[PDB]
Amino acid sequence: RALEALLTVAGELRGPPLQLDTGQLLKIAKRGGVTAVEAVHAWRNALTGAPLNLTPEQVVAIASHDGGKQALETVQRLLPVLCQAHGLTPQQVVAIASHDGGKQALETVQRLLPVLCQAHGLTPEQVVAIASHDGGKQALETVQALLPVLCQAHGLTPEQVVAIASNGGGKQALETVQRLLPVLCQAHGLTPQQVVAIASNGGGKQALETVQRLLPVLCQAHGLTPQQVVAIASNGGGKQALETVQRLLPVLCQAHGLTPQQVVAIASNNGGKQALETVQRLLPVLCQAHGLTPQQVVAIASNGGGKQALETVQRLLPVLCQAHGLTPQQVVAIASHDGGKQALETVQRLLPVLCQAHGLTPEQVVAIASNGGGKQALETVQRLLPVLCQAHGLTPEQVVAIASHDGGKQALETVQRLLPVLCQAHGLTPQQVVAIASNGGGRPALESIVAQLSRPDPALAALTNDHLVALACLGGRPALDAVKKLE
DNA sequence: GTCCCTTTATCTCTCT
DNA sequence: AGAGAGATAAAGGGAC
Repeated sequence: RALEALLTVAGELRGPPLQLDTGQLLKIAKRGGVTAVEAVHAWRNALTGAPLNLTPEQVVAIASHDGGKQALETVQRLLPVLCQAHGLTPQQVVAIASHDGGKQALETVQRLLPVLCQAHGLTPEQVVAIASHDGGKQALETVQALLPVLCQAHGLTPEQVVAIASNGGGKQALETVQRLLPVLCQAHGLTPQQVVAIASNGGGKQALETVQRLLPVLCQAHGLTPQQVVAIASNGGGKQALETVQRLLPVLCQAHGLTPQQVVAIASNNGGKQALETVQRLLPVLCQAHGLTPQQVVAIASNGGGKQALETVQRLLPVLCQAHGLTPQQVVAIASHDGGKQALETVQRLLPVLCQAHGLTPEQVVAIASNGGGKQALETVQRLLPVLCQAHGLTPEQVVAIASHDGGKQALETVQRLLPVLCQAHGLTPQQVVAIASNGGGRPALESIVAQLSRPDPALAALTNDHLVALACLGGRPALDAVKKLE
């Protein structure tokens, strides 16, 4: 019964004004549901046209959530009242709106941002942070409710209260800190800093509780220190991570060899449980079928989704090496980040049309993949490389440089965006723009430079454009912001 | 379906 | 280049 309505709406939504594609409408259907896709079909015009002007990807972002219809409805209602009335940018709104029950988060933002700023001294960016989640309305109401007692009875700072509330089930973590802080500190000598670190993670309640019940056991019985424990607790799925460490402590330090430290290191990211289990399974495989060492595997595993990385190393190692002519060290390198599954996969399916259909080396490609988000890097190269070499006069080595960093996608995009405005309007050369973009944070660096030239902050008008450039190159937005307070 | 929560995976910026 | 920390995205389960 679901397929009928999806096929009915689908290649009518694939046309104007949305131009959506398979994967896109797939994402909507399997999270916002058929209602979401129908609502997108219906209000397709009101969403892209003024005064909303929503980009397609932004629409997709609002719909693909339990409630997407309501989220669209409410965005169309209060997209200008929030901007108009609370100086919010439309992107901030779109960010509040793109979670389960965005309609509540939006309505509650409208209703509470004033008091939360005036009565409790939040900045709009803090309020938007609290609301930008699943059960945002709840987090907001619980900040408004609890912030005075947490600050006054428990000695936390407003910032800490915001950190706790800025995740999944923020309310649960706030109330759990309210309940458990004077026990975690009293009877275990933790600090408010530590209790906040534990709670400032999705499922934070379960993390705090699990710490109260398993710290004495992991520590005073499995030979761990409170520091190692809190370390494990201070990521998402910290309860699962803690319990899994407690089970597998003696089932990995005497079997596979792994040491306590290695265990806690693999347990100290998102899905630490998964990564630990996958390590228990795959460590003897990859070391005696792929030739790898313990150290390498533990590296691949000591990341977020480390499980996915382990399993994709298993799956893709020989084929990438023996066909695509990569080496083990290289592959371990590409995998040793957050998203190495996506990295390895994207290398596998793209190394062809970059080496062949362009002229990239596998080493260049490997360097593009060896940086967190590598997938996005590579894909954005594959799109924007003809654009950037035919219509802007860049050499491939330059594009490869720009993508050879975290935020590569962002870097390259922001290059094509502001490639003539700074070169034509302000007199920068291409090599300058590339030079700026070729670091971590190229996108915000380029953005602050354009934001400088097109309206000189006098403290920085005191420098020649070139100095500005070399400055943006050596430290980006942070350094360009730092060399203004010094005056 | 719509809202809230928890767990898990991915991406981007800053800091040296 | 690594680590830390934020942010965004995906998947699933309880509740009504």
